[PDB]
Order: sequence, then structure tokens, then C-alpha cells
Amino acid sequence: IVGGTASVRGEWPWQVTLHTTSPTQRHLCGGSIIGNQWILTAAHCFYGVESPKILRVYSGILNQSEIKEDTSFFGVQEIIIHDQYKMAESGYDIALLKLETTVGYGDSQRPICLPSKGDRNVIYTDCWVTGWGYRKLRDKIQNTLQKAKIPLVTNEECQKRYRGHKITHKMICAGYREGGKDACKGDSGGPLSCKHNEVWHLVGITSWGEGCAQRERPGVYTNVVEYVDWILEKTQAV
Ligand SMILES: COC(=O)Nc1ccc2c(c1)N[C@@H](C(F)(F)F)CCCC[C@H](NC(=O)/C=C/c1cc(Cl)ccc1-n1cnnn1)c1ncc-2[nH]1
Repeated sequence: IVGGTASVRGEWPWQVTLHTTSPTQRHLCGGSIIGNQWILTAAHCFYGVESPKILRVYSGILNQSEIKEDTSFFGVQEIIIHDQYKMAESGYDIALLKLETTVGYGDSQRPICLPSKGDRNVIYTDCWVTGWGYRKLRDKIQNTLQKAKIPLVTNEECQKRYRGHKITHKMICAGYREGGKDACKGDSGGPLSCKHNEVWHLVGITSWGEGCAQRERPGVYTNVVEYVDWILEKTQAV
């Protein structure tokens, strides 16, 4: 996160850190708890990932230093990638992780609500991007979960900012015209959380941008409201 500040413990209880175990253990991507055995994240996180066996999901983490060999985690039973996904810049950048065990909900780990189909017509004015990613292009993963408040940008304005790309309504953009606040390397897969009528909604999944926090380069997120039926198809399968 560029231009953010330290989160407080329990502030983003749906935020997870997804770690890879091969060749050595390290943070891979962010993610969001959406159900007691479900993590919603970005499809591009699994590039080269040949098996769910190398994945570890940690919930209830403020600091990456809380993670050692004796720290409990959730194993991943299955990686579900949207089957229209090709690359982050073309959209469909969404994936689900089916956990091997159930998350016990508490004040440290709980799910974020998905947006409603009717809420597609609502204007969100209180949106935050969170993660352990870089503070600038050449940096390192941060120990403490960071947060940054960012305004949503219309599809028309985002398309103006990305000449040469096709910004679809399945993407949602966020950033200041002058830049300064954004997601950066290591934040992808994490949430873009918006508070509406005292309820937090998972509005976006951190996907891509041209550089980090640059002037007139909004962050591009998977527009979660456009995938509610796809998520329900995969998580509510009979
Ligand atoms: C010690 O642990 C470690 O250093 N972990 C570590 C470190 C860095 C990484 C990473 C793991 N993840 C990638 C990989 F390949 F390293 F595993 C996979 C994932 C590959 C893509 C990922 N993209 C983002 O996270 C966000 C991009 C992004 C999103 C928005 Cl909304 C705006 C601007 C953006 N940026 C433009 N340029 N940079 N950001 C990333 N790139 C490097 C990493 N992640």
C-alpha cells in the first residue's frame, strides 16, 4: 500500500495473507474471508502454482511477524479460477480457495458481505484498500497490515486513464487524480472494502495498475458485484 497507515488489530477481520511454501515460505497475495471455508482472491496469484498443497491461509494476522512454523493456518483443498480468466489486464481476475477446514468466526476473523445486485446503483464514498504490499515500486513486503482510503472512479474516467486497455464494467477503478494513495506489489488479491449503511461490503479485489499511486493511473480492481452469481455458483453447488 502506497501512502497508507498502520491498521489496528481486528480492523479488517476478513483480510487474510496467503503464503506459498515452495521453494521457501513467503507471502504470495492478500485475500478475503467470504464464507466459513471460502477465500475470495485474484486469479493471477496462482500463475505457476501447480498445486493447492503449497498454499497456507493465515487469518487474524496484523503483523507478518506473528507467522512462524508453530502458527496455525488453513490448508487449501481446492483452487477455483474463473474459467474465462487469461490475465489481470483482461479481467475475470477472480479465484476462490476452498479451505480444508472451517474458519471459526470471532472478533479476529470473520467474513465480509458481498455486494447486493440492487447495490450496483449505490455510490460508495468510504472505500479502503488494505495489504502487506510495497509502499513504492522498489520496496519489500510490510510487517504491519496497511490501509489507505481511496475514492472510486467511474468506468468512463478510468478508460480515459488507460488508453490502449479495454476497461470493462467487470472492473472497478479507484484512486486520486493526483495519485499518492494506491495498492502496490504484494497487495493483489486483497480487498477493496466499502462501508455503506454501517455494513462493510467487498466491492473490489486488488488486481492491477500502471505503476503504484501514479497521478492519473487509478488502481484497477475486479468489480465483485458483477461476480456474485459466479461466487454463489461455486460456493452453493448442490
Ligand atoms: C517475502 O515475500 C515477498 O516478497 N512476497 C511477494 C512480494 C511481491 C509480490 C508477490 C509476493 N506476489 C507475486 C509473486 F510472484 F511474487 F509471487 C504474485 C502476484 C503478481 C502480481 C502482484 N501485483 C500486486 O500485488 C498489485 C498490483 C497493483 C494493483 C493495483 Cl490496484 C495498483 C497498482 C499495482 N501495481 C503496479 N505495479 N505494482 N503494483 C505482485 N507483484 C509482485 C508481488 N505481487
